Amino acid sequence: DTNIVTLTRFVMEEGRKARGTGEMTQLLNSLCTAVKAISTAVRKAGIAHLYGIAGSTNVTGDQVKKLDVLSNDLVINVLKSSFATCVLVSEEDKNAIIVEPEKRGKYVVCFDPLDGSSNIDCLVSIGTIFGIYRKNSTDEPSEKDALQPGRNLVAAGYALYGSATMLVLAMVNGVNCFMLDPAIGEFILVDRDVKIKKKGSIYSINEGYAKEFDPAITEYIQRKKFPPDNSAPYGARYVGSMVADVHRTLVYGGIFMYPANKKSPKGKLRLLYECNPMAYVMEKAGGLATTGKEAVLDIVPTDIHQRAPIILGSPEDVTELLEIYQKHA
Ligand SMILES: O=P(O)(O)OC[C@H]1O[C@](O)(CO)[C@@H](O)[C@@H]1O
Ligand SMILES: [Mg+2]
Ligand SMILES: [Tl+]
Ligand SMILES: [Tl+]
Ligand SMILES: [Tl+]
Ligand SMILES: [Tl+]
Repeated sequence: DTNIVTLTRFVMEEGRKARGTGEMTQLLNSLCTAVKAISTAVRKAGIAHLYGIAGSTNVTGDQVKKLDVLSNDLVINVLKSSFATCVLVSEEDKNAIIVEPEKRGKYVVCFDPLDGSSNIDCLVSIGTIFGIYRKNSTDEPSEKDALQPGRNLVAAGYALYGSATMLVLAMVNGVNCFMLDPAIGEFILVDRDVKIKKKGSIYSINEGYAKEFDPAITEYIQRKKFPPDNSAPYGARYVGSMVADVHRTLVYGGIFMYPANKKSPKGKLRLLYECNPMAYVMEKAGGLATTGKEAVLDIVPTDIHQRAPIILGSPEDVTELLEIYQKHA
């Protein structure tokens, strides 16, 4: 009751040995504030008339929902005022943001201020996704600072605005979940050092693209429905919000897929602020994340809005699909 283990404390205590400036704690503290404000807005969006659109095609293309504008604004201002960042990349901005000299810190943050657009109006779970890099150049901060492989990630995670609000945070030693206590406006640790199961029993994909699927994906789904060894067929789940589907994959095991298809060679999801953060999380929890041909975290991007196919979850499920891709190649 009286010794509340918050995100702040846990992080602080974490690297109490790896000393450091602590701008990471400032950074994460800042992010938490934006997440709380988004959570509150989302929980009353129909009352606050925050459903519907802002109107406009996003980066490569996307409608802008009002909550999208709001959430983007919040995350950018808090990151800026944290004094811990120098370059910001957001799904909503064509170019990377360069923070003014007086507020610069050493971290680069890629984020999705609000992911799961198609699910906003029907009240399904939506979320916020982020990845944080240390700046490694020495020259003036620039968009190039964001074009790093996910492998260089120092911290990544997401806020899930589901039946409860959860902040899932991955760093070099592992994954931990923090749940928002709406009463005191704190993120409290509820799951420590989370590890994904080796094999799950759920598969998650939009089968409405069956006509555009590659034969590897096709064969894999067929094997989930009609197991060659007479084992029970997998259950299917597709919430439609990547944060919800991936979070369930994390805690129940199984696999999540947004693969390349006949119309999308690089898939749909964005590498920098959608695929890489989730890959990292998944990798720190003992899972895998591939395009079907290579590790997502090993891709060196050339576009901050670059797309990538992604398959992730329990290692033995992901490895089974990879085997099918390797067979078809
Ligand atoms: O409607 P589709 O093509 O299945 O897209 C769903 C995906 O799109 C997203 O909203 C991101 O654009 C993800 O949250 C979700 O995984
Ligand atoms: Mg978005
Ligand atoms: Tl968007
Ligand atoms: Tl959105
Ligand atoms: Tl996307
Ligand atoms: Tl997007």
